[PDB]
Order: sequence, then C-alpha cells, then structure tokens
Amino acid sequence: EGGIILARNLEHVSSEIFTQEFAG
Amino acid sequence: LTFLQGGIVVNNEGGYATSVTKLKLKAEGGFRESGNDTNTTGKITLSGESDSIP
Amino acid sequence: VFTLEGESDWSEIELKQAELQNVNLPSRYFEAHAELYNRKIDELGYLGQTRTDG
Amino acid sequence: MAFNNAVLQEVSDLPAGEVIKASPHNVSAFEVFQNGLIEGRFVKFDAGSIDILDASATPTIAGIAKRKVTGEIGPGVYSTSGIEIDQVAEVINFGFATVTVQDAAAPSKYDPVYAINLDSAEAGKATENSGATGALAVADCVFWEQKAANVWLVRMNKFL
Amino acid sequence: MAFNNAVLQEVSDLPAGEVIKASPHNVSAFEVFQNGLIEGRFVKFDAGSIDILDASATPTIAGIAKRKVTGEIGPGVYSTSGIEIDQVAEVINFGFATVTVQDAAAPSKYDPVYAINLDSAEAGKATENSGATGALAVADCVFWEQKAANVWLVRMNKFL
Repeated sequence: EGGIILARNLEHVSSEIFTQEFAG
Repeated sequence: LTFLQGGIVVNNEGGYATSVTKLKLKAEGGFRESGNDTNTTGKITLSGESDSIP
Repeated sequence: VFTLEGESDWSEIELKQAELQNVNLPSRYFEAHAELYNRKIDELGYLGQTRTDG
Repeated sequence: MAFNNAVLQEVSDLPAGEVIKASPHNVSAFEVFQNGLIEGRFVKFDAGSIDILDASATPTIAGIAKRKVTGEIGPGVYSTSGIEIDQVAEVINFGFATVTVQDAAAPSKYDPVYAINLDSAEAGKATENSGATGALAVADCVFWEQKAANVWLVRMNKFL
Repeated sequence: MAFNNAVLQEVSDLPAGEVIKASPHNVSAFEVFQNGLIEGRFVKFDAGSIDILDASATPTIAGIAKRKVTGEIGPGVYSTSGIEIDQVAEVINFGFATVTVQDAAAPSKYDPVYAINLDSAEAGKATENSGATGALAVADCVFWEQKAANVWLVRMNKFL
C-alpha cells in the first residue's frame, strides 16, 4: 500500500543556508 | 521500580527532536508454481508504513 | 559619547534543536551581533540616533 | 497510532497497482493528471489528463494507476503540490497488473473485467459482476488470479 | 532545396517509421514487398506481399513501414532493383511507432488512428479525421503524441 519511503526523506533540505540581506 | 526489570529496552536514539518516527517495511507477494520455460506471475515486492511518537 | 548595549540568550534545548539543522546558534548570535553593530554604526553616521520614543 | 496489524496470518500477496515484468508489460508515464489519483485502480483519460473514474458517458480507460514503490508512505494516492508531489502519473496499460476489486465481487480466471464508474470511493475498482452499479466493460481485459485481499491480478490482452 | 533548415532553435524530433524499444514492440520482416514503399507509413498485406495502400476496399493493414535508419539517404522509400535495394520490408506491427500524419490533421492522445486508403503519395498517412476522404479505421491503433512536423507516435495495441 502506498510506498516504502517516508515523505520527509523525499525532500533534500539544502545544506547551504541563505542569510537575510539588508541595504548596503 | 519494576518497569526496566520487565525487559523493555531503553532506546536513546531520538536525539533532541520533538518526535521520533519509526518505519516498517513488509515484504508482500508470493512465489508461484512455474514450469521449465515460462513467465512467472508471482512477484515479491515491498510495502511500508510509519508511526510517530512525540 | 553614548553607549548601546544589546543582549541575546538561548538555551541548551534550542541550542541543540538548532544544531539539528547544522546551525551554530551561539555563533549565529555572535555574527548577528557583529552585523547589527556594523549596521548601527552605518546608520548613526547617516541618520543619527532615534530615541526609543520617536 | 501504532503500526497497523502487528502480526498478519499470511504474507499478503501483490498490492494493487503492481505490474509483473516477466510477461510483456507497459507502464506509460502521463505528466498531467488529477490530484488524489488512487493507485491500484482503473484510471480514465479526459481532456488530455489522467484522472479518476467517475460517472461519465464512455470513459477512455487508459489503464491501471501504477503503485510507486519509492513513493510517499500513506494511502495510495497520486499527489500534486506537496512534499509528496508526484511529477507524473505512472499508468500500467499492458500486461498483468493488480487492481482492487469491489468487496462484493468474487471473480475468477478469464472473466471479463468490469471497472467501476461512480463518483465515490469505489471509483476504478474492478469486478466480475456486470450488474454491479456503474459496471463499465473494460476492453479486452480478464481477471487472472486473486493476489491479495480484494486485489486481483488481471491481464490486459491488448494495450489500454 | 539544399539542406533544408540550415539552423534549428531546437533539435528535430523523432522522424517517422521509428519504433521505441523501451516498450513491448515488434517489427516483423516481410521478405516480399512493392517497389515504392514509403518508410513511416501504414502498409497493407495483400496477395502475399506488403504494399502501399491503394484503392482497395478492406486492406489487411500490417503496420508502420519501419524507417531503415542505415538505409538510403533520401526519401524514406523501400526499393527493389537498385544500388538502393532493400532485401526485406521490415514493418513495425506492435507498440509505439512513429507515422507521418496528414498535413491537415490535428490529432491528440488516445485518438483512433485512421489511415488514408488512397492511391497517391498521401497513401498510408495517419489522420484523426474520420470524415477525411479515402480513410479507413486502423482498428486497435491510437495516437500517442506529436513527435515531429506532421509525424506522430501512435500505439498499435495488438499485433497489427
């Protein structure tokens, strides 16, 4: 039934973290 | 104290996460009677399910 | 000469929950403190200090 | 809650929406489809999209919604726009494939398959009884053998 | 014309008479044919020979004439008695195959395939228009997807 892979493992949360940027 | 003497193992794997999710894989299918040179109509495959405890 | 002082606090719980995302929450607060100091130094030389009451 | 069915009496056979690849077989990818497309069911082709059987004039049965082994754990469902997004609808249109059957149905080998054509949960379920409500004669397809509980491996003689 | 389409902003898509091997396919060699058999076209079996469709009434349509990819540069034509001689008329008769579509035809997926049963260069060309002149239904054959200019992947469901 359905599948074998848990949903959250079908998503790769990127290791690169993007900091918020503000005016110069 | 009687719990841990009952035999229930203590599992220190959950880390610091707010919930632990366990997943179970079941083999579903069946072997079918075959001849020397035929096409098998029985297939072994996998299915799964999950549970979560906070 | 006037002084500006700002705090930042966390807990071991949220420290480790942030480490779950490979985020160093203490280091991230230190970077944020340095960045806000730079931004305030930039703003004080352009718009000066606005008092908290407007 | 806990894992369902701690101990099963017998090893369940093939789940619905599965295709045996020993025999000649074709599963063909359709990119556009309907959200909530139940796997292991007959699926129709309408307006250039693979969607669930529902009461219509004479739906174009395009085959059996293939169950993805490496899909999201959960109900057999094809999803769009989620963490469980399924890019294409994998549909089995040739060969031996497993389809759910109506719980009332008691089919047998070489019986003409009938799909269910209703706007209900029973949409796309197979059956032998032709007097069943919304029984649509699927062209050139026969029940082959009972795989699982309420799941039958049928044979599509030609492409669907 | 000299090297039509000097530069293309996209790679040309699949030509006709080309069968995809990813699915259950069959191209079956017929050792006798007619001179002037166009590759990527519906051929017919008559009097023990493969030949281009003509004014006949109820031709037994073999299938798409396979395009000999390492045949002759030029028109996709089978030819006897030349340096451009093809010994056997290999003919695609099962599965997904590309056929030239009539220049005026606008088909879509799962549309029944009608072949132009005419005596012309438009013989054997596939069209969705039943009302078109000199066309007969190629039963158990549907359109799948527009590959190239006036070329479509169709599906021969049974051995054609």
